Amino acid sequence: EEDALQMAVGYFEKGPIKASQNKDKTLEKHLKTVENVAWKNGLASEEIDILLNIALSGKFGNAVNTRILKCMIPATVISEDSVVKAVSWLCVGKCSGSTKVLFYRWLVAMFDFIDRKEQINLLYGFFFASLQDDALCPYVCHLLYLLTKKENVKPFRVRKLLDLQAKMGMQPHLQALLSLYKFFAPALISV
Amino acid sequence: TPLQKRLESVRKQSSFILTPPRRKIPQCSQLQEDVDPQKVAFLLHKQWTLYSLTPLYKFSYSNLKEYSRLLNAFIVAEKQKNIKVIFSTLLGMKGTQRDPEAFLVQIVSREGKVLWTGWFCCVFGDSLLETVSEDFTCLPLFLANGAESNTAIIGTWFQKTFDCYFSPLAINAFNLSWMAAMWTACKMDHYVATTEFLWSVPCSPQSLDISFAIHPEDAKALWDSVHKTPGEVTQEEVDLFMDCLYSHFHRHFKIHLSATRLVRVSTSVASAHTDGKIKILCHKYLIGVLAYLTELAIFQIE
Repeated sequence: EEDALQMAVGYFEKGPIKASQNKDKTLEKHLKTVENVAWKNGLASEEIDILLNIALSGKFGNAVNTRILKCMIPATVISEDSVVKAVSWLCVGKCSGSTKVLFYRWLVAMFDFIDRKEQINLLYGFFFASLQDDALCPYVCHLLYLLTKKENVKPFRVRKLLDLQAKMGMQPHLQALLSLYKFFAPALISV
Repeated sequence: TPLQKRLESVRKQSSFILTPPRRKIPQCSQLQEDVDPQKVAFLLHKQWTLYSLTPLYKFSYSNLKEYSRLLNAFIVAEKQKNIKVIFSTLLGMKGTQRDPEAFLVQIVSREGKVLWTGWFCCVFGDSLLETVSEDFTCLPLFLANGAESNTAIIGTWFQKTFDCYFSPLAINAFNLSWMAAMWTACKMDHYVATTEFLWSVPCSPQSLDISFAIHPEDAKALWDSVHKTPGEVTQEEVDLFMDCLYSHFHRHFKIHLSATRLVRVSTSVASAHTDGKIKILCHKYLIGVLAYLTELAIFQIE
């Protein structure tokens, strides 16, 4: 019924909350009791992380109330990350920065369960360019500390991290990312 | 041959077979080829703190700019934990043609305030060249002079990139007396400084130090008293020079200087300490003083 319930939540998104005959938090809370048992199938996690977070109803409480428990039962798949990078699109809707903070915390917390981590690593710059905004730096730094491979240490990224360190503080998250970039091709040095 | 030769060398050294090195009096070393007069003259009257430097793996005297950048970016990063690093081959600080050319490491701070001026030299050190493979460019001597903090940072960088290790070279009072004797045996003129021997008695509660500073010409005439075989100074001749000092000090102050230890032997050739801050190089005998110093660094490495 969850697949039916989540498509109902999508209908709850194709229309307003006011126009709905029933509350979202009632049906999404039945889904939440389900999450206390089993939160989101790979397809379910994908879709409910896709439509609930791109632009639609997805209240910065409601989208967060799900996002606290929107992780995966078996594993998170590539198509989950794909168009939530189009939630990382970060635009007119943007799933505004608080839900972005919980979203990047989602990825940091569940970086261990992806079938193909290489696919997200191939998406390295999409999150690396998200390091410039202040609110996601403490969490994007962790994510790229988890995503970093040698192919992602191009010298322009090294200079961008140095620019971030000079403009912003000596924050230990930037220091951790710098430690990785020193562990790889040493175009930068720091201890 | 590639290692077993070094094992046989270690066997010979540990055997301790009749060591007394009858050494040639440091001959006037006319400055070989280039030896940048400004650079070498800047390198003479500087108090080098000696270290023993194991051979550098995968070193090349072509990639000086790359190492300069790699170390400059490391030193200023140790400040994160204004500075320029100029690796400079010296081109002439070598005893034989096959020795590796000595090269500098200077922490240049705006102007040329050389904070640290490191110095690796391998002169007359062919007891190490013929035992190490080609990949290692061996420079047994390392010369600090900058603060101990910067030395203990560039040494770490060198360990990290070259697998070379810096044991602080400590000249024992035996080697110190040897060099104090061959430097008053030299054929120099216009003695720059008095021949001072800073003794330091081994008293447990107190730490009295003695500066048995002799007039440099007066010590040369005292050396000629105990110098009989020319060309080479023996261990007995060195001991007799030192015992004439002993019998001129215990004669005067009734305290047996031979019961004390040398800590510093200033001479017109080159001052020399014990604890490491050793080699001031007053005169341009530095290819001979450095020859002795490298021969001593082999002793520590090998």
